[PDB]
Amino acid sequence: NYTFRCLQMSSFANRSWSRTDSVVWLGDLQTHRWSNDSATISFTKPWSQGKLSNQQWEKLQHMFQVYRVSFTRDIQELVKMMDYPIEIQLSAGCEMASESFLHVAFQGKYVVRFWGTSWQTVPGAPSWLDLPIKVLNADQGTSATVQMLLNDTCPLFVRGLLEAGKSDLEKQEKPVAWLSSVPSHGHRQLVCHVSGFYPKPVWVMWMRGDQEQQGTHRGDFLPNADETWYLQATLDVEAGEEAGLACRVKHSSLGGQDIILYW
Amino acid sequence: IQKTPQIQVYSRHPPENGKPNILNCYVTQFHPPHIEIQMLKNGKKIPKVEMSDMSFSKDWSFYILAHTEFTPTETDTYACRVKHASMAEPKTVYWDRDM
Ligand SMILES: CCCCCC/C=C\CCCCCCCCCC(=O)O[C@H](COC(=O)CCCCCCCCCCCCCCC)CO[C@H]1O[C@H](CO)[C@@H](O)[C@H](O)[C@H]1O
Ligand SMILES: *[C@@H]1O[C@H](CO)[C@@H](O[C@@H]2O[C@H](CO)[C@@H](O)[C@H](O)[C@H]2NC(C)=O)[C@H](O)[C@H]1NC(C)=O
Ligand SMILES: *[C@@H]1O[C@H](CO)[C@@H](O)[C@H](O)[C@H]1NC(C)=O
Ligand SMILES: *[C@@H]1O[C@H](CO)[C@@H](O)[C@H](O)[C@H]1NC(C)=O
Repeated sequence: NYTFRCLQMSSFANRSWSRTDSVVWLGDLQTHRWSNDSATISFTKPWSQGKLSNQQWEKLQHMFQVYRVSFTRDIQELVKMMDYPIEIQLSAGCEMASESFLHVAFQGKYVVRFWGTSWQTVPGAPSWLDLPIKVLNADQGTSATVQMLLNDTCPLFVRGLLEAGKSDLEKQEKPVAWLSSVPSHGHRQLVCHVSGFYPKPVWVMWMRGDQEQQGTHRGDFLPNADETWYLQATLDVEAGEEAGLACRVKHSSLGGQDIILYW
Repeated sequence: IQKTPQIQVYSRHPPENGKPNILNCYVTQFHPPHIEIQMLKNGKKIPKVEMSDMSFSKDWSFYILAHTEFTPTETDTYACRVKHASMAEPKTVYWDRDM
């Protein structure tokens, strides 16, 4: 089981300026980039073509190249047929049996999805979308292509990515931790920093002996530039009461030997 | 609608004065996607800043990671400064190794 996401972002500033850029993710690892400046989709892993032959890949890429041009023209003609700037986003892919998705946002709000055999507006979406969605639904060629991509190509492609990218997808990188502190009068905030771990699942707790300190406040997962993760966990403490505290880190890469740092 | 960027600044490795490291500036929760990000050393723009490909989260808000090589010292400051249509003034967040 994983989630595969193709994320398209298109910005239209006026009749004469637009760009479309995409990134593709398998789980949390980037597999492709497609810059507006590039005629072709760029691999960001050795294994980004999955198990598709060069011919199958080229066919799939040509489809997208045609789509990128058509999408841009169609949106520009929609605006002319009717307020710049316009931001449109598309999130498409599959998860795992496997189920696929294609969701579209306009000005940062989800408005349309592809579902089964047709495009649908979501409840609450602006009513001016109904007519252009109708006309889009009359394009059976496009409908059929989208069905094939979502039902067939997406899970097929993902299965191949999983096989080809096995050593990266299942890589283990060890966290390194360190402690610091700041004032928060008398009270201080202790900080346990944990960086460089992969994969993402991790356990980080302030402790006193074998007792977990429920004041432990875990931050968000923040990316490092080298495809590992960073996390910190803080603890507010009264003056002097710092003594005896430790930060404990458990991670799959550690082979059952937790990191424990003592304040 | 417009969303204001959140900015978080953190080092790749435990900071040790005089030891090369990498400083990260992770910018999230913004819309529209256009943005300018500068990383600063003692208030001066750092020229070699690398940035990830921008992408977006499930809630549709965008994110991007900027990073630069740096060697922390006792006295140098570092910051990340962001300009975005959502706010009239650029937003600056300093690296604070103790936080
Ligand atoms: C990295 C590889 C992984 C593979 C896994 C696949 C995963 C996902 C699949 C992605 C699917 C993307 C669709 C691709 C379709 C290709 C077929 C094609 O070729 O698509 C194009 C273009 O369709 C579209 O425009 C798609 C529209 C989708 C967005 C609509 C949402 C509503 C917009 C709301 C905002 C409105 C703003 C207005 C402002 C006032 C079809 O159009 C062209 O091609 C036709 C021939 O078939 C011609 O007859 C037609 O004249 C021509 O225009
Ligand atoms: C792709 O898969 C979808 C199912 O997710 C199929 O959609 C169903 O189509 C049948 C007849 O076409 C309808 O009676 C169902 O109501 C549809 N389901 C939904 C949820 O709308 C679709 O036919 C598949 N297409 C291809 C080419 O395999
Ligand atoms: C269109 O948008 C671009 C990019 O923001 C800008 O340079 C240009 O001045 C805009 N206006 C016109 C009339 O082209
Ligand atoms: C994006 O690419 C298209 C297709 O080549 C081009 O016409 C357009 O100028 C590009 N947009 C920008 C902002 O460079």
